[PDB]
Amino acid sequence: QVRLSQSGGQMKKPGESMRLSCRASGYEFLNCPINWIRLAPGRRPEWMGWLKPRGGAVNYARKFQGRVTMTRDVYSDTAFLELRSLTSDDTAVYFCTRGKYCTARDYYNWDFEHWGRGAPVTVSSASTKGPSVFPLAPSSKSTSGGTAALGCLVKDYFPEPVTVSWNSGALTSGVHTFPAVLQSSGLYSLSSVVTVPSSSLGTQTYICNVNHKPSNTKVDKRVEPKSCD
Amino acid sequence: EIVLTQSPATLSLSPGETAIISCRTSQSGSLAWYQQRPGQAPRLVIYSGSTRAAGIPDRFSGSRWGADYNLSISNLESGDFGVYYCQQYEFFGQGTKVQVDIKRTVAAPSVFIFPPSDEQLKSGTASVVCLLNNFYPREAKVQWKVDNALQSGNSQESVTEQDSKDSTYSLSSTLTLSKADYEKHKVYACEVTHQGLSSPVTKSFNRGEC
Ligand SMILES: *[C@@H]1O[C@H](CO)[C@@H](O)[C@H](O)[C@H]1NC(C)=O
Repeated sequence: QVRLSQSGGQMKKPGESMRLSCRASGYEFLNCPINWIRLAPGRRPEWMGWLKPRGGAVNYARKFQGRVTMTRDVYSDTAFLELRSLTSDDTAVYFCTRGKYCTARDYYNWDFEHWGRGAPVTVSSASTKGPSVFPLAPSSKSTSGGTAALGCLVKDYFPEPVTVSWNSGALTSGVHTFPAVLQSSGLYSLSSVVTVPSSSLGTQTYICNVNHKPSNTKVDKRVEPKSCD
Repeated sequence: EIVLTQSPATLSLSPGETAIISCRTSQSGSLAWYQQRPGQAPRLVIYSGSTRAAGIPDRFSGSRWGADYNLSISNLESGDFGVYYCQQYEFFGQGTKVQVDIKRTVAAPSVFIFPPSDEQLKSGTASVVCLLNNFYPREAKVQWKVDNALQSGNSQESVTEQDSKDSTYSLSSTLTLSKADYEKHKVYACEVTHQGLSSPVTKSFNRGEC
């Protein structure tokens, strides 16, 4: 069983450098070149280059020449990718790959049978930040005759992700938690909403549960109808 | 260099249907296809135009007519959805997102509008939120109006995955203003256009009303 094992995802600021590692098993490391390929969501995949574990010969794509360095450690069957002077355009999932045909005698590099699970790298000038949670209270402007709507606005946090639940998971029906959006500020914002019988507003109590592990912050905001005298 | 151009950009189908996607390449070569399941690593599906990789079912087949390659996936299964990329040598297509859309009868959005919270207002910013709940199909247009003035460049919008059970979508749009500008106006309106609506629908509120 041929396999490629990758190091985890990283968070960088612009200007910094990163090292990713790819470790092989199930075959003789020295026989095949190893490739690095980045996939930015919604953009064309970019082959960055290959490295030959035997010899350390290297070949980089023209756009990365001067800023990237590939190396291996034959003691551990590990290949390394280092990228310098990072910018937001370097945000992507970084994969290592290996060709399909590989024996002790020959190989062929370009049919990528074997991929690592990928290392997600985000380059942003933002620093990790716990969100602010705001009530999206129900009213007459959210009561459609018999069924109402309420929610929570989870604003200005970084990085992804946050988890949101209602009544500690008790409430799940009619709940829509939306995909976060990225703001000019470089910070994320998302909303979670749930529709319920306007009849219940009076009795039933609704609480949204927001957890943002990266900043180790956990908030429970109660969402109720605004009191009008 | 080799240029690879895939089409379409997006393909929306229901399981059981067959997906057909194309790659045009700028020179003769060995062309492969890769599938990326959401949040997963790409996997090799077909190489040299029409040869299936190990463990790939015959539902996948590739054909070629000169510079033009088609990848067809018959009898779509949940695990076949994702984005597909063609590749020659060092180069890749921009990808085709093959995603599930299940048909249902048209369902108009339910529109709710939410004013900024008092909590948020204590702090310089005001977010107005408009919810379009449980509609189909996915195509919907949201426009913000302040004192009847059409807004633009100051909203962001997000849509959920099609519901598993009722096959509806939901959309959330946020209009963000400084607290100061917010207090310069009275009427905040969300206007919604959708196939289920005989005509645009507006939800409005007036600043400072309970
Ligand atoms: C290749 O796929 C395209 C995309 O749908 C399709 O229109 C065209 O008919 C296919 N080519 C052939 C020869 O069937």
